[PDB]
Amino acid sequence: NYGYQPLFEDRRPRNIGDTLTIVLQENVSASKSSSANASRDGKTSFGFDTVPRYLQGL
Amino acid sequence: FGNSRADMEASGGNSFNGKGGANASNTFSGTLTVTVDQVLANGNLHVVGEKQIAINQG
Repeated sequence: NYGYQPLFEDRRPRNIGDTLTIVLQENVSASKSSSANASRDGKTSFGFDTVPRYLQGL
Repeated sequence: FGNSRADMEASGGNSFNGKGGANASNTFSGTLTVTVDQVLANGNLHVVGEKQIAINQG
């Protein structure tokens, strides 16, 4: 005797020793990315090509 | 104005260019079955879960 068995219920595992089908379908995907930047450019100039007389000493 | 006493010529320049930036991103896709290990005072459920997969060499 295997005990009471439901008639219309779907066949499910209920006790120790019962079998069950596992459909292994795994799809995992993780990603991450980052960046940082900094820039600085500086140019400066001053030139006196021709200096008038009253400015010579300066 | 004789003897180039007032003749003069000057030039000058100043330049500055700074810039910066940053960016971050992250994606995650998958499915995981977790278990409830606590029920809070308002009915919210604390859930924890772990999946371990070993394929060949790790």
